[PDB]
Amino acid sequence: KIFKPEELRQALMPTLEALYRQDPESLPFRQPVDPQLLGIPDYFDIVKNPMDLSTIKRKLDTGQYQEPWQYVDDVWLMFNNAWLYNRKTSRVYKFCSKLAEVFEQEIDPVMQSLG
Ligand SMILES: CC(=O)Nc1ccc(O)cc1
Repeated sequence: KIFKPEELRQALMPTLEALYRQDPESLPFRQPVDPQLLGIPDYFDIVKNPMDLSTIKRKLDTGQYQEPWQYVDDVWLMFNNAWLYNRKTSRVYKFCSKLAEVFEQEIDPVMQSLG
């Protein structure tokens, strides 16, 4: 199963768009966490591989995902980073959980169609 870059992008983009359409829940995830601006030097000590929606979109737009599971991995990386670093009742954690709910709903039929 070799994937054409534009077809992989076309099949996956709606799942990413669904995340972006979540307002306010996507908002903390539409751009990278910047620990220097936020003044949180511990962030990169906990989150070794940062990920966010803007980076996932750029990768999806620029043929950086050869296979669908690589995209799925990055989305889960984004979620797991947020759930690891932040308090359970924090806004970011709660918002993350909503995006995860949406993603789990969107991704299943898409991954089945691709496979
Ligand atoms: C997605 C995320 O982890 N955002 C975030 C983390 C720490 C902070 O102090 C402010 C925002």
